[PDB]
Amino acid sequence: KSVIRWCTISSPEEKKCNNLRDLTQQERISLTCVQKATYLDCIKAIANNEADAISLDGGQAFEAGLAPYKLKPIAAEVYEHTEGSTTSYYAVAVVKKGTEFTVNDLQGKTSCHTGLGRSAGWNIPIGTLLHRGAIEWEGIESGSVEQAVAKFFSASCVPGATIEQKLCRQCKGDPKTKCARNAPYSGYSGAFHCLKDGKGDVAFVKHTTVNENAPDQKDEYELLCLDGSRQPVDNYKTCNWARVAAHAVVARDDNKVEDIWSFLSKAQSDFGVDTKSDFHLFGPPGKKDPVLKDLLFKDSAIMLKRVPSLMDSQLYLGFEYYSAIQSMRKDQLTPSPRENRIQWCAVGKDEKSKCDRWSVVSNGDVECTVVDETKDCIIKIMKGEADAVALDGGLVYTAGVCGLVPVMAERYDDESQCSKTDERPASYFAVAVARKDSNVNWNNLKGKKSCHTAVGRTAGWVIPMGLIHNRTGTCNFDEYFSEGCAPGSPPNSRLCQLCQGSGGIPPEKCVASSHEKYFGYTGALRCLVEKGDVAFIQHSTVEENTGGKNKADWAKNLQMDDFELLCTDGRRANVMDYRECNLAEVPTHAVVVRPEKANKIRDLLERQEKRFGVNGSEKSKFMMFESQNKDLLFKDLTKCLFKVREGTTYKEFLGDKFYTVISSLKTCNPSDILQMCSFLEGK
Ligand SMILES: C[C@@H]1O[C@H](O)[C@@H](O)[C@H](O)[C@@H]1O
Ligand SMILES: [Fe+3]
Ligand SMILES: [Fe+3]
Repeated sequence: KSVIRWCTISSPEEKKCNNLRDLTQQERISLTCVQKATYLDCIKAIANNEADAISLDGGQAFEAGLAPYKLKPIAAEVYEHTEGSTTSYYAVAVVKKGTEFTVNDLQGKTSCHTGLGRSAGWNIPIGTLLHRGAIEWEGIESGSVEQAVAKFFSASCVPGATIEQKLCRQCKGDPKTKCARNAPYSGYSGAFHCLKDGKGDVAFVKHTTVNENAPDQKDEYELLCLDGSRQPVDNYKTCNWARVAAHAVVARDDNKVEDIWSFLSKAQSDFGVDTKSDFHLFGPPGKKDPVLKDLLFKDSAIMLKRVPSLMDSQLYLGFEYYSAIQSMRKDQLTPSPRENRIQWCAVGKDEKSKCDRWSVVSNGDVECTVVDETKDCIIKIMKGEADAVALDGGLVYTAGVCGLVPVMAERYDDESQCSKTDERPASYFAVAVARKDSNVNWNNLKGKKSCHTAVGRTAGWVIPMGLIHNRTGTCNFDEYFSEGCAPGSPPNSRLCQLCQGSGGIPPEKCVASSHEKYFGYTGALRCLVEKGDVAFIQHSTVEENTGGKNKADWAKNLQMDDFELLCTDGRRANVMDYRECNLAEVPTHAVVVRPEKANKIRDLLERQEKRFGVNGSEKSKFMMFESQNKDLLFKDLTKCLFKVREGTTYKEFLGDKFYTVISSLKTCNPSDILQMCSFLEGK
């Protein structure tokens, strides 16, 4: 058959691996073992098609993902928690009950660490100490990070250290191997016993370490909280140094992946936590020889959660931790450039081009990053490779789930209403549009041809299809009109039928970008005009494409009488009486960013609109809210942009009535990105 090759890192862990192997043979997918010297050798193997997997610490998933390895975290350990047990843990500083020093007197003491470059055992502590000024270190140019740590503590045990002598002084073992990544005083448990045997005044481990090593003697220990205090070991929640991503199984980004999951999945039930076999995949935990704890998988794991395919290590660790690990590899001083020009995310050719113009006009204050899929933006902002993008009400939801917050929102009422008080509401209306001679009524759509802006957007889909999903109570939307068009929709479906494409080289029909013709508010309007019976859209869409407000081969001659609105139920009405005949009133499009960037781009974007707003300084050179009826970067309807009060969550912005429609609706068939974020934002 096909045997998944698992890499190991110690004789003990090797035995472990094989024992499982024997038992995992008659399985569809089988297992095999490959011992190596260090976790780093195992990474190279897998990368060089010599191995197939291995579970790493967060600090090491970060390396596995770096080039030329670029491994992918396919599965994540799960831990016992009260909130709900997910894929994360806590870093604590454990000391002896009775000693008196506070985290503030750590200087001069001795310490015990799990392994160099590990999360709880070194990254959180050292970085936190470098952060607090306790340890002096400006960058790799002020000296090695070890040299500093060794000048802080008197002696320590850092399994993995090779530069500083003192960092191996407190280690127990053979003079030649007492400072290894598998040495006795290594890992969470080793680091604990190191502290136990007086070799250290502190141990940097995870919230469970003291429990899986000396349960009945917990009262003889305390935690060293950040605020200067000491607290009982069971108070890790109100006294830890951080929360990190659980260890993960990393592998090559290829067809195998899927299969391995099969091995680890079958491997779970048969040898899981509730297992009966004399064999355990996870621990079990508790007192025991440190040399036998955390083999292949930490004894504290209780499951393995499959990781959404869109996930890459950098996404996995989170922007803060990932930047921390960076901090200690590169010098600082430098930076400055970058952090003072918004990196706007453009989607499609038409947008980059408009953005390009904005980049030069802003003389540098704005640089652009083109992507093809509007969701690509979100992921680029999460990683920090991008700072901001204005999303439609429906996508703001996903951006929110992904951790991005709405900081600025467009207003459509009056270019002079973004600095309001009582006049607080900012919104627009969704409407169903049809022809004059047309014999289509909202209750005839049982088989008419329809036009949608893009799948997932407020007016062209969420709201419309929402009214169906709420009615029918069904999730299948493709089979409700004989045919229509809604970008981003199933290339081979009734709904892409009416769609026209790009027009040239590589098709591009039904794509969710300006590239596809019927894409967007006016695109749909077109489709109605030349191909369908109904168009779902904004309340001002009709007026924008009529009245010489557009000179496209079609709209060139359009009047807003050759169109009528479809009133929720019953009749039709003048395209002007939308406040009385609309599908719904919705949340205005918004600029979204990382919570920590809110201060900057909300300020730099104010300086910009000032220069290129509806009535701005240099509107002559460039205007942020104009696009040839194609709503590029911002919706043409935008009169100005208003600041969303600091601390506003996406849910509070989208409004409840609306928020409720996307949540459930989005449950019908979640997008790739939405599974990957939900995985991050806890479960
Ligand atoms: C052991 C190595 O495994 C790889 O996956 C295979 O493609 C090669 O045969 C090679 O021998
Ligand atoms: Fe760890
Ligand atoms: Fe919209």
